[PDB]
Amino acid sequence: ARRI
Amino acid sequence: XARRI
Amino acid sequence: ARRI
Amino acid sequence: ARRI
Amino acid sequence: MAKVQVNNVVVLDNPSPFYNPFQFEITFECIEDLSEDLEWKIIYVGSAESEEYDQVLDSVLVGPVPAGRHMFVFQADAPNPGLIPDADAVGVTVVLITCTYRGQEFIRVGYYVNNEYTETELRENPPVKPDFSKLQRNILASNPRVTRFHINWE
Amino acid sequence: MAKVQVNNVVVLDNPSPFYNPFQFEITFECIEDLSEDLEWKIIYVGSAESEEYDQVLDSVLVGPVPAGRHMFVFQADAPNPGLIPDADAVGVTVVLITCTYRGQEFIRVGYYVNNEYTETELRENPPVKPDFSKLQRNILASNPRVTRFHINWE
Amino acid sequence: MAKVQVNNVVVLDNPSPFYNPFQFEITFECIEDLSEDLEWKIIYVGSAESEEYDQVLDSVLVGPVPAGRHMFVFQADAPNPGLIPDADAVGVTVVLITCTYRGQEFIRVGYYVNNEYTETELRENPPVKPDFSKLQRNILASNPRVTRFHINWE
Amino acid sequence: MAKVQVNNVVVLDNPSPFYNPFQFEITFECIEDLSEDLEWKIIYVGSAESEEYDQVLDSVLVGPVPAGRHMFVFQADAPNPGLIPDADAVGVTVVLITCTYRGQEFIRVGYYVNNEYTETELRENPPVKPDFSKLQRNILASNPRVTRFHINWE
Amino acid sequence: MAKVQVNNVVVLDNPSPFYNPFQFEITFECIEDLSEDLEWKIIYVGSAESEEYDQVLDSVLVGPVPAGRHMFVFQADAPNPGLIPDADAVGVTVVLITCTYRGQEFIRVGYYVNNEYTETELRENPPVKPDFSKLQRNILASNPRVTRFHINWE
Amino acid sequence: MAKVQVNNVVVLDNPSPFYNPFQFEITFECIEDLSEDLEWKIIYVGSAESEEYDQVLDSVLVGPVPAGRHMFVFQADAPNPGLIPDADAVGVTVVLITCTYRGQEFIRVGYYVNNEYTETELRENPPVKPDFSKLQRNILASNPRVTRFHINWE
Amino acid sequence: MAKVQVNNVVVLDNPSPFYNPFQFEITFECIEDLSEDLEWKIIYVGSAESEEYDQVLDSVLVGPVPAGRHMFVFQADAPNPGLIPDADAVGVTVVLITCTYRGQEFIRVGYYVNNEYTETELRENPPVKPDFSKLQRNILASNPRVTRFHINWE
Amino acid sequence: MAKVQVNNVVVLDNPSPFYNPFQFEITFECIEDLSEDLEWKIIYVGSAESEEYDQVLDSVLVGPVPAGRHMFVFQADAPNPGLIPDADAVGVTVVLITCTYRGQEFIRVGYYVNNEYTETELRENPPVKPDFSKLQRNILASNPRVTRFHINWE
Repeated sequence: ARRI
Repeated sequence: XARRI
Repeated sequence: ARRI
Repeated sequence: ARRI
Repeated sequence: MAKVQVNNVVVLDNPSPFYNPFQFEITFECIEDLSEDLEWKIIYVGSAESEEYDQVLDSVLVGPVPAGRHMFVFQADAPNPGLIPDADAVGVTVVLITCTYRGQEFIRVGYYVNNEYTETELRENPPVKPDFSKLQRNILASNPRVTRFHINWE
Repeated sequence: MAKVQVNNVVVLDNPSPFYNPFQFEITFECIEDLSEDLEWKIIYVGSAESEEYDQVLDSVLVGPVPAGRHMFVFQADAPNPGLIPDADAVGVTVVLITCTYRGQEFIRVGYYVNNEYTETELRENPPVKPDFSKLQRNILASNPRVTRFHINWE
Repeated sequence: MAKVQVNNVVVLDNPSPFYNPFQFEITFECIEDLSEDLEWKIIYVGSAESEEYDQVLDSVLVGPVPAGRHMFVFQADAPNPGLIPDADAVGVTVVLITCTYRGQEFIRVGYYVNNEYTETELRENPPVKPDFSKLQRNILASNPRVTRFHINWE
Repeated sequence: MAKVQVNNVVVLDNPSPFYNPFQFEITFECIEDLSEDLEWKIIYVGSAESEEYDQVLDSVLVGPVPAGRHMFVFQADAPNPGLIPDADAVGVTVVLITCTYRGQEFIRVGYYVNNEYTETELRENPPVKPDFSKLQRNILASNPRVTRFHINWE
Repeated sequence: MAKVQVNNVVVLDNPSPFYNPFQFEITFECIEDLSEDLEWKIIYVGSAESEEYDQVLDSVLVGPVPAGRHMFVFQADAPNPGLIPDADAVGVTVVLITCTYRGQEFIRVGYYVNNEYTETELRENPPVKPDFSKLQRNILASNPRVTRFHINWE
Repeated sequence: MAKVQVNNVVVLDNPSPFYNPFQFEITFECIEDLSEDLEWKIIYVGSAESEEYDQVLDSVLVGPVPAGRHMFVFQADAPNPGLIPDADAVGVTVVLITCTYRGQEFIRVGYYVNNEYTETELRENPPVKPDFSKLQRNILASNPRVTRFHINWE
Repeated sequence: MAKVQVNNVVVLDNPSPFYNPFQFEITFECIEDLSEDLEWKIIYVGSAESEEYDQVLDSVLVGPVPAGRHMFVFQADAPNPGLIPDADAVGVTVVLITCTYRGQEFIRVGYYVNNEYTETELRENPPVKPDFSKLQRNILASNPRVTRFHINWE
Repeated sequence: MAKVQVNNVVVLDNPSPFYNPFQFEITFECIEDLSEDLEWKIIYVGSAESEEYDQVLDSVLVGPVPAGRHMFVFQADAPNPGLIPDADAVGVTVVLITCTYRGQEFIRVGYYVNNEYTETELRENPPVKPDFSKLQRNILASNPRVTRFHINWE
């Protein structure tokens, strides 16, 4: 999962 | 604590 | 002494 | 305002 | 790619006195043999105002699950009236049924539950403090709300 | 009670060619500090008839979250046409935004997505095999369906 | 020491079909002759959730008012079901009778109104869309809530 | 549809001698710019027996009101003991804060007020005629009763 | 690193008879929650010649302070004329408002205060002994002197 | 004095692939209502050696601006690699966020941006021609450089 | 791209008495012939507290500009002490030299300016009111701050 | 009336190298015998911008104090340059001498301190990083600021  | 049927 |  |  | 499918939920003993336990005839299917257990829960939304008055009436573990169709009756005692705010006692509330696999909820069946007095005298002149022994619980069974969730089935 | 509240979701770049990534400007607010993650997801319903053709276009982790109002643009690549059944390619489908806290989805914002041809020739005589390079995705942004779930907040 | 005092409000034709007009026999006293008019209103709280669904069923001007006791029947047509949210149609709502002098409301008589189906087939299994032609409006006349306001009586 | 929302009321200088003015720090929100003024009032219920002994301690006009959150201290002189019936002087009474928009009161914040002697001699043997200069007013601030009214915000 | 900031001080009821109590509406901001108290004081400089004739008109405790903006009216009785030297009674003097945190004064708002007779007879021919019942106090509110002090905020 | 103050800038989606758009959550305050517009810009320094390679990634007009606190997410597409000289592609460069009022830049928030390979093979033996599809952009968000400029606000 | 580059700025007659005019020898290169004029300005930041005490000491127009290197001594009279707040008179302030093309400022050269007394008894016992005739202005010429702006050059 | 009065403070060894300890000869009177101790402090305001860079150079307990005149030299080591922000190193800062009784500060003597280079070369062209070994501390002893506070003296 990508992290903003 | 979720009993078992 | 007084409290608001 | 002034011109050199 | 889900291993469990809930085919039907039948609301038994309905309508009934408020204090009667909840009874649901759950029918489900299992695509393949399950290594873990299925955790069922019946939650009662006591107060619409707040989620802290939600009561997990019971939690049942069903396992091991072989592949095939299964059926069971989930029984859970009625909610504690001591935790139901007076304003939310008479009228429409919600009861939920949730199945979980490996700690992840994959299905949630919600039902509107209408609690009402049965006597004409109480229906016209209700008491200031709700009389739970005179309140009839009517789960609106013909209209459930089913919600499925994407979980890791491995 | 609920620690996170989603205030607004704005659909950006709409309508757009099918292949354009999805863009949603999300505004949410936090009641208290979260020294824990929130997991946002975009889920495309490739085929309405089956759950196996649902595509998680992207999964984003947002955390730790300090108390207060926060705003961000959740962008996710277009769904893989290779996984979209021909019968479900042209017409109305669904796109979802779902936030998870502690393994529990607490909110789900759904939008109907109408993918239609723009050229008169294809609109009157559509091909048997869908041409994704000629389709226009118009997310029906003026009518989202917001669903909240009673979870366990700590 | 206000110029107008409301002595009694009698709820006429009750209970009745939802569509029957409201009838209230309003009796009031007047200390001295009134220079302006008394503006009476019947307001129906269609949605408890919001004030935007309140319907002013009728607005009547009573004037000039000589000193003494007066009596009249305030009649107003039933609320428009087209403006009543489905969720707030069946069950308890509120009807208000308000008097205003020189643009200032000085009294407000509220009544709980219970809208219910009369057959126990719909009582147990109500329709998703409320049937207003099968509903009975029962104003709980034995328990009004009277509220007086401090206004400028010149 | 309401344009004004009262967020908080803080009771200041409490408890205090009976003769000290009332002080309330009011915080309120405004959805739009307000065309008309907000009229705030502090009313003291001098006698439970009759609404004729209610004293409007002060009436303040707040306007024009721009959209946004506002804060102010509503101060009003202590009630006239000359209008307080002896039987209702020592013990519990009520103080109200009311806001009105366009001649219609939309909110009313009520507080129980306990007037008691502080000296042991007077607490054991109170005088036949109440001594207001020896009374201590204690507003029971931890338990306000907020009542909202459905008004025409046009 | 200062936890408290005084935003504004508004001089209320000004000018007024000498004997009227002082009224100051104080607005202040608090960076973080204070588990301790702020101690506000109103001091009247009775004699410029000596600091022994300064009168602490009142001392108020405000606490605990939650983080945010707060507002209150500091009211204190007029100074004792018995302690004001005759020479320093009529004319300009100083009134101070001071806040203290953990025994350390961090702010001091000073105002020049002009006490003058209002009657023409008294303005032309003032009495040898000052008549405080005929003196008008005018706090020169448009020009306060704010002084901040470096203190230990932990 | 200055009508606009930038309170906070939060660097979102960081680090990220080079090709991901820039996302900054910007909070700013407005002292009074603004007659004109505020023009926000994101500029990427493509070459430290030459100003001609600076790329304005996006320019947004925000207006009219009412007095108060505002928040938005300023998003801009990644710089065009076709305009980035090879020598300046891998390593530390600068991205700027500027705001202009009436054609005058009053604030500039600069961040060092470190573009590096993530794979061990490329980190040890980088290609002569930079591979933008394998570069990770890491904005050094913990250390912005804020520069304010004296502009004519009226 | 940037049709004008400033090569050097030399601070002439420095340090000097406060009242001496500012003298800067500016060298600049012009890439192409300029269709419009370059507007040079010398601005004095009189008060660090507010931008309203900034004084434009002089504004010169130089044009038309042929391509090539040019040099000119920009001289501007000392700032008006009448507009310099006493607190900001002795100590470090800022002087700016700004060039503008077609109404857009493209370069700003800032210098710290240290105004100090030269006499020992003044340096140890400075006057309450600054004596500008005894102050020495020292521009810290060895450390200018150059800021370039992106402007539209056709 | 206050039990302690500070008569005089004499600044010893002044001017001196930055690194020399502070020396103050304090003369004070005692009206009555003191039950507790007098806590003397020397604080150096390292940064005018913030109170977090204030350094308590020394804290001394003086007690028991008999009635009468007393004299002592309060000495405290120079401030740590490692805690002095570069921008606030050269120029005018403040040193404070503050006496306390029972945790309440009753007096504060402030002095402007001018830290300057002694060599003309450094005075005209100071280094970007301050050289504390070439700085001279000059306490402006001819102009102290004395502030008295009203404290509780039992």
